[PDB]
Amino acid sequence: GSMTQTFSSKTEWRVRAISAANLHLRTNHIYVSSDDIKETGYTYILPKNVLKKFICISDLRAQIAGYLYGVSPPDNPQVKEIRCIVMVPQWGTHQTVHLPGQLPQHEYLKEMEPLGWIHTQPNESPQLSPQDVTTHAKIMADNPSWDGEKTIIITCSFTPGSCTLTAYKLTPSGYEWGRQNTDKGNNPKGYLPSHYERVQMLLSDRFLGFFMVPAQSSWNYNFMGVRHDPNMKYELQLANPKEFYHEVHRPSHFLNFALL
Amino acid sequence: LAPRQVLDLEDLVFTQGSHFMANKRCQLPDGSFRRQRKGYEEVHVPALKPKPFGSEEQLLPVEKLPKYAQAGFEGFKTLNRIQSKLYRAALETDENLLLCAPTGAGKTNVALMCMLREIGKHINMDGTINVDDFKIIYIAPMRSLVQEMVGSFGKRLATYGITVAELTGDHQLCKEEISATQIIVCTPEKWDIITRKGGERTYTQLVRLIILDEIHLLHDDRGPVLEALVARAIRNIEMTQEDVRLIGLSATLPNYEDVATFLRVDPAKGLFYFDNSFRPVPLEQTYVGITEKKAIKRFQIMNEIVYEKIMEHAGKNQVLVFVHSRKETGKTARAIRDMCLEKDTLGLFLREGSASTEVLRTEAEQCKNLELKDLLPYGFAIHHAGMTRVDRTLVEDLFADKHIQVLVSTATLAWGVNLPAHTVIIKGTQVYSPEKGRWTELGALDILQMLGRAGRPQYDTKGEGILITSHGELQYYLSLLNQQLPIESQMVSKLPDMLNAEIVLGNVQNAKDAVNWLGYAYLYIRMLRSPTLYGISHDDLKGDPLLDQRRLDLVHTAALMLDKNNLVKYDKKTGNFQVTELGRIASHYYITNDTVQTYNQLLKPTLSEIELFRVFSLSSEFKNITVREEEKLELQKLLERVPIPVKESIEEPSAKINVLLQAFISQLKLEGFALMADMVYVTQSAGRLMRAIFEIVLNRGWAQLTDKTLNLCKMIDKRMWQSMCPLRQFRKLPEEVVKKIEKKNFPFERLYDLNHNEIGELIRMPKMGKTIHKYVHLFPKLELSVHLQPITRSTLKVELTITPDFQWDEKVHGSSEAFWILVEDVDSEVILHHEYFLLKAKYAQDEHLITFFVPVFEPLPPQYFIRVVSDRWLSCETQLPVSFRHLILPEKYPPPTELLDLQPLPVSALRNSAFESLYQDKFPFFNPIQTQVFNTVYNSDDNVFVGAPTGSGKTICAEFAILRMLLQSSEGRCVYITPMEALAEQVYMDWYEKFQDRLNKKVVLLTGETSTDLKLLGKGNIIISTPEKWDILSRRWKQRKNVQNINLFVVDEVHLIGGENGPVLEVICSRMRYISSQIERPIRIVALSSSLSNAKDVAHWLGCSATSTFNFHPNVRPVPLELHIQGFNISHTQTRLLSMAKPVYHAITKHSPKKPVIVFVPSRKQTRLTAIDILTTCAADIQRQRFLHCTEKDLIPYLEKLSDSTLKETLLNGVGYLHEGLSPMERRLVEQLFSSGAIQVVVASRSLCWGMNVAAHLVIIMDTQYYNGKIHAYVDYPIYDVLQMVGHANRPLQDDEGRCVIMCQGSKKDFFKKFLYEPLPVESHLDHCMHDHFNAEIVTKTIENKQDAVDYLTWTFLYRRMTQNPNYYNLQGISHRHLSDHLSELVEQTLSDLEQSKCISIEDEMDVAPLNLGMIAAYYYINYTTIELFSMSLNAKTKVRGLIEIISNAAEYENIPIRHHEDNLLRQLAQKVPHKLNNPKFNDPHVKTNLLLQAHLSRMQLSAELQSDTEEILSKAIRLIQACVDVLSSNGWLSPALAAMELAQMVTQAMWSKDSYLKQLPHFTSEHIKRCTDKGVESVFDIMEMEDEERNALLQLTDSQIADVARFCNRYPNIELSYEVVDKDSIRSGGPVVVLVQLEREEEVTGPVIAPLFPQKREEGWWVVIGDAKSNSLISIKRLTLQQKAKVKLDFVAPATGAHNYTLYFMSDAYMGCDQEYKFSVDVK
Ligand SMILES: CON(C)S(=O)(=O)c1ccc(Cl)cc1
Repeated sequence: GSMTQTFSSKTEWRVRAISAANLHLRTNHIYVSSDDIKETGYTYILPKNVLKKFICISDLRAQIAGYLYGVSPPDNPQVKEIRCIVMVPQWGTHQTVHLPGQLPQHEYLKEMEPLGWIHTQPNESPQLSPQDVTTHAKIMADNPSWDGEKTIIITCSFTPGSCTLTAYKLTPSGYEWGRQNTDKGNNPKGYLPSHYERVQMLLSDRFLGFFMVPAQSSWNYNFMGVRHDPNMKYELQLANPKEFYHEVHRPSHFLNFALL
Repeated sequence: LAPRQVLDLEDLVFTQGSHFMANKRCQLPDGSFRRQRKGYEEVHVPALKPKPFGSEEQLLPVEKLPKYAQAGFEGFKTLNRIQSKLYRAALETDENLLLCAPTGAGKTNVALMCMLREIGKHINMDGTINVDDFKIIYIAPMRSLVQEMVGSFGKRLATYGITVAELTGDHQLCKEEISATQIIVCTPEKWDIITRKGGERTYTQLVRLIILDEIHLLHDDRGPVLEALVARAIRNIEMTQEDVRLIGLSATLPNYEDVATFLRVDPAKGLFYFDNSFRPVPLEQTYVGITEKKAIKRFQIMNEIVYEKIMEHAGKNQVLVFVHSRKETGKTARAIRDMCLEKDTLGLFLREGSASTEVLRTEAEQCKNLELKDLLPYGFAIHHAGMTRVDRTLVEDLFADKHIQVLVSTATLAWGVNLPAHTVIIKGTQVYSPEKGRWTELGALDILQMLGRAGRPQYDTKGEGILITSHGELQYYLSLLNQQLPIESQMVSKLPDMLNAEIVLGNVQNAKDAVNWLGYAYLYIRMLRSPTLYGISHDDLKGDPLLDQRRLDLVHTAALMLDKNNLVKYDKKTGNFQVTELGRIASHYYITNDTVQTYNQLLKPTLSEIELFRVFSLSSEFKNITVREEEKLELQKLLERVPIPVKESIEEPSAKINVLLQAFISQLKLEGFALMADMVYVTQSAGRLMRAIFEIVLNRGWAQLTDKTLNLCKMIDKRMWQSMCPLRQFRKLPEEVVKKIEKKNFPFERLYDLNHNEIGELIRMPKMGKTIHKYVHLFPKLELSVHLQPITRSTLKVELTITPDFQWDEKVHGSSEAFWILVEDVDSEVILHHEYFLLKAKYAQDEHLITFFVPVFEPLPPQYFIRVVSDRWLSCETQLPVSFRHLILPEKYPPPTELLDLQPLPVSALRNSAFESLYQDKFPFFNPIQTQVFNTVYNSDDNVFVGAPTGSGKTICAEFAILRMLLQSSEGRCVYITPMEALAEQVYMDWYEKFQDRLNKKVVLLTGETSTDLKLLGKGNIIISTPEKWDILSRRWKQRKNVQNINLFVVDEVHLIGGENGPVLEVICSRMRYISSQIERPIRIVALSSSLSNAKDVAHWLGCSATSTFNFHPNVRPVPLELHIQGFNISHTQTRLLSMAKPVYHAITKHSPKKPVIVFVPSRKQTRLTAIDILTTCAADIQRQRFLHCTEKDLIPYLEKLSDSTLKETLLNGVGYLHEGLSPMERRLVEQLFSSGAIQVVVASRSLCWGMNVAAHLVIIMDTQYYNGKIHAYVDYPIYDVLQMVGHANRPLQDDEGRCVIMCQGSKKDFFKKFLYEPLPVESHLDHCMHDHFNAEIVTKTIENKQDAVDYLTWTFLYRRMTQNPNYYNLQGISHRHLSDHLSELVEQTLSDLEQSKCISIEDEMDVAPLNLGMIAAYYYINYTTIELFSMSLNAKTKVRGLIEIISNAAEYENIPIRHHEDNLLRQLAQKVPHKLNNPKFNDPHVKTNLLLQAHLSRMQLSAELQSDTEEILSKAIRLIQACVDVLSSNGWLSPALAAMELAQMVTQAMWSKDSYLKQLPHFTSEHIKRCTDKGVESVFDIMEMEDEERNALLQLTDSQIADVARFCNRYPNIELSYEVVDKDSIRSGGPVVVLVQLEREEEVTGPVIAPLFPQKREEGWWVVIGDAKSNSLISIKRLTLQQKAKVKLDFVAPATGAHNYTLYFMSDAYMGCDQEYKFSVDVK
């Protein structure tokens, strides 16, 4: 014999939405890991305002990514000031992000140079992901405007009560390994720490960046993943992005509640 | 009173509200008896006997009522006994009344009689009603009753043309409701919330009568609302000294005499008590009190009792049963119908074969509900609020026919439908209250109303009310229905909220005010009369007989509560109360004070939707909500599906509130009476609670949270989430379609780009591709574009263009559509700027222009954002990114010129005795600035610029320049332009004393009368003028020598080139430069200005060498300026002024407690209010009368010369005021008292800040916005006025310093810091004002082709500033290509407009030439558009009728204000005027001036405002009339031109063509004109020719008045006219004919025209008109001015030979009846 009890659902995205509402406290505690023995290549200056907005629109489990666009201070070709973050239609897991194949295209970015991408990560990591090496290399192979000596990966790792940023570039050998890689697991054959190196990065308050977002939709498709396609096309607009759990990212929750 | 005590308000509260029973015992009328039954007792009370008529009382027939009030009793014969006892007190007096009568006894007809008395006060002589003169408030407790009352009063009063209406919901778009209505019917709460806001031009100043219906509501938890209303009303009476009549209608209950005291009712005049025997139908009562406690069988007992009682009336009587729910109505109807079926009794209800059974079967088969058809053929029915209007009407019309036997219903029918029934059964007295969170008893008003419905008034000899309740409640209901349940006050709990409302309004500024206010509460009366009931011992009362100490303690306790929750800042020692924005929001949105404390605690800019919904759920309005066990499973079913996650566990009431709101937006239906009721209660409050949150976060600038909370307001209003297809908001669209669409999952926006075909395909149902299309373009949608205009490197001016991009349809858009304009920073985080925008239907197709300032910084941010979002439409917004990538900032302004520490310059440096005689008495030395500029001004002819703050003596510098002129040239001409007429007049006084009195040159002040001004320019050495009086003059410079012979040209306050009237000043300065370059003999220019950042642009524009431009910045002012800017957080203007009231006083004591103070305030009314407020503050302070510095009796010879008594009292306590509506001698007295030191403070209105001959040690600027009535909006003070006000804090001979405090809305604070501590950048706006000057310069032949226009533009300041700040003028570069194209475009557009108007001709698209219209527009200085309208409207057949119409329609006169308070004053005016106008709209300045001109022609004198308005209409009327004369004459039209010529005279003298010439004579009245026209005298020469003694004999006049008559009779024109046709014996057809006329005045020109009723001094003008009267043909005309003797030549063409007999006309423009006529003839060959 036995007794009798009934199941009341406990959906995970609600705990995540509550948690994401508190992301703003991390923006007052952002750290840049400076442990590179010597800088390799350039110095990247990320404006604080877009970094903090990028933190506030993210999720603690599902990675988001944004493309980096910038220029060099007039007399200093070895500094790259990050001037814009582009959010494109995307979805993610805790280990990787899925972006479309098409890179941002817009008149406002035409006098800027692509500097790579930024993405969030649940946990700090001594090494750059092989997912990230593969993503950067496959982008480089599809798009020759991405020079390996100039484009970077900024990871924003969620460390307790805070955020730690670290910025990497690919190496020739890293590019060549990542473009041919098809094992998407945590330990693909061939992966080496000689595939990437750490570039210097600074957080600045003296200038402001801006955002570009899609024109006909938003950027978050983690609740609509079906509608997301690697071959999908999109235009952009000068505007600031909506937070991860904003209503227009999860319309099915609102319509299916009103059902019953 | 210091020994105070803090009370526990909650311990004093009557917990049971209207169910509190203050009486200990209950005596029933004789014959009551008590039946014992099983488990329930019954009490029976027999019907009462009426006393037939009492003692000598008879029924008044309507015929003996006053005649004006009979119409309101149409269809009745005589009033009933109540109305007959009341008609004298109600109709024949204004006495406040209290009528206590049993419900349905006739009280509302007594209210109608009071209303009619009020209405009678406004019947003018035409019989209609000045329905703009009054308002009547009818406060009814329930909404259904409100609606019924609107209907029935509307019908009774429709014969009077009176509007009766209710006030519905949204009132920030719909206050026109109140203007359109004379009788406003509403609930207590609605009128509370409306008068809580106040606002200036609220129509609550017209309230004459307040009717408080069912005033025994005082005993209810809602009663404190009535107490707040009455106390507020009586306080407003005290303050504004207007009287308002108060009328109470009550049930018959104890303490009515206390209620009478509370309404200020005289018990011997206004109190009437009619006991329950005066009920229309006597009432047999049965009370059934059940003892059975256990619920399940108590329920069956109840249904058994009701079945038995209903059986007692089946087939004899209809039975109206009352139940507590919309659901139990059908449930109970069916319960008893089924118990009837079970026992075979339905045959009793409908006797067989009846017409009734057939009628009911037919109507139940035709009309159908669910239960209504399930019941109607039986004789049953139900009625409630979820029922169709037509089905309610069906139930009502069938019951009225006596067809329904058992009708089950709710209280709504009791209140809103006039539907009685012989038997009434109230089945149970319990109801669920969500506010209380539990079951409670029915309120008293409900019970009284329902049992009032017992017994049909004409069909029944008695009613039978049967009340079923719990046994323990019997004594209560027995008391209620038998005159024994006392009316108590429930307000002790609401005291904090009510007190805060009065503090927010400013009615209560401290604890003494609050004590006096509380003494108007009904609580106070009941405390005095029964202290033990309210917690006061009898010995506490004998030691405090007025309850002063007790009221102080209550007010103390409440004020401490409000201060702890931050609604109020309470200074305990002084008792002073300071308002806050949070307090204001609590009051204006009807939020309880604990709730805004929560909102202030939890609201943060980072808040998410999750936390916002939780903040909402924590409102104190929900403090009694609980989570019930039976609710928990359904609440969990919802809490796991909610789209907004809830952090709280389900055990928390806040989680339940959260889930109920979310379910409501999702339109979920729940199971559970409690949960549905609780959801209704939660969401009915959500609207205004969320609107309060939205206001808090918007005024804090919190961009994201503002967006979230405005969205939540709209999601609550519309019952849907953003995600849903916005098309749902078109109720009239089918839902299956929108579901198809939003399922198709594609952006709504793309639907705009398709057509009916493609959308019909995209949704897969093209059947209605057109329909969707319609709605897609009915959805509100705005297009935005921006012009950026850099002011500096850190302040940016934005001009937003809003273009509507949708079809308007008043079925969905109403009459207006509201939006928020939000200007947000780079990160969409801070609202840098926001404003309300209203798109009115009449403007739904026009571009709307908005302009504002936003700060900016370097390095420039990427962009800002401008959002325009609908105030009520979901998913309705346009965002315009404003990128700064291509913005051109102006360069940093250059440093000032250094102030040189020079030896202060002695007056003796003038090296001239006579010259030094002007200053040596006044001071020994010139200040540092004059000392620095002296050598260049006095010893050089260089053009010079002096920039420096107001109060640096720049006028003395221009005086240096004038004196140099007088030494160079013994007869030099100087012209001095200042931009304001009041400045010109001050300068004219001072310079007349200096240069004419002392140096004996001639100083003259231009009047605007061009011939006078030309003679002044000819004879004067100093010509003082405003810009336009110099524009009209100096246009004609090629023909006028005295214009070019000018030695010196001085322009003062030249920074006003940048302000509203800058263009004309820029034009005249540029012209003086051009003229100097033409005549090649230079004209020296001296420019004086406030400190300017772009000073060098002005100096270079005026040709001032850099060494001769002195550009000082504000730090050099000779009297140092301590400027303080305090910001004020309150965004509502009346409350912000309130929060400034006391800081004004504190500023006086801190910065100038001994020394003189000016306070500038935004309006006329405010000057008086603030003088009194300052006085109150210093009285309640220690230092009373501290601002008077002479004695109380040295003043009174000054004082009696005044009329304003308030001005007298304030002046007595040392405080004056100045405003525009004061007589000039009153203002002169206040100025003389102020400057003499007698009074220390003067409060002056904004508009007088240029013509004030006083200065002070301290200037306070109290707020920096004024209300403009034309645009119905608050406008910022121009920076120029603020600089002028600040300049008044400067006393060089008396003070070591000047101090100024500017109090402003906080959002203006930093702006003032940038534009006061730093010099001012000014720009041209001439590009916006081009046409009239271009036209002048084409008339003058200065511009003859487009090249000339481009060149002439290069002389202007606009051309200089187009290079320094290109973006400001909409250039994108500064290359010569750029401005060449820009100037060409400007020129092409201006010339094309002029050519279209037919002012100029353009040929070969290159050569321009003046036309006659343009010549007229330029000559008389008239707007080119006006002269175009004039070319349209005038024909060969106009006369004095058409002319007034045409000239009213002038661009010069559309600036005439239209204030609502004249909309009947003119309506009757338009009736007393001789010319009957055509189709009157009354929101038109052109019609307004038409009627003001017919007023002036008839000599009707009106108010001071309408007089002020006519006095400036008259200053342009003569130009306009002469322009018409010129048009009509050029065409060839004789009759209309002669008519306009006489209209010139008519306007001058203020008479008509029909009126008699003697009306022109001083001191002449109508009786004199009668005794003149009788025998002997018809004209003015008739009076001159009479004998001197017979003159006095007929005149009946003083000798001073006879000298006044003689002055006119000797200035009256008498001219000998001769005429001859030169060579009249040699006239050939088609040949020249020259006629010569000669005019000889008998005694020359003594002086100007005598025209006391015309403002400007005129000089006589004359026309010579040769025409032929038959042909309506004018063949020649000349204009002449006559000085004794003058000859005129008129040449014209002869026609072919025939019969031609001409008339010569000699016509005046000034006097009437001097027009001479000489007919003559010439033989043509
Ligand atoms: C509570 O406030 N009102 C009911 S009121 O209609 O606005 C009013 C207006 C003027 C005066 Cl003298 C008295 C009362």
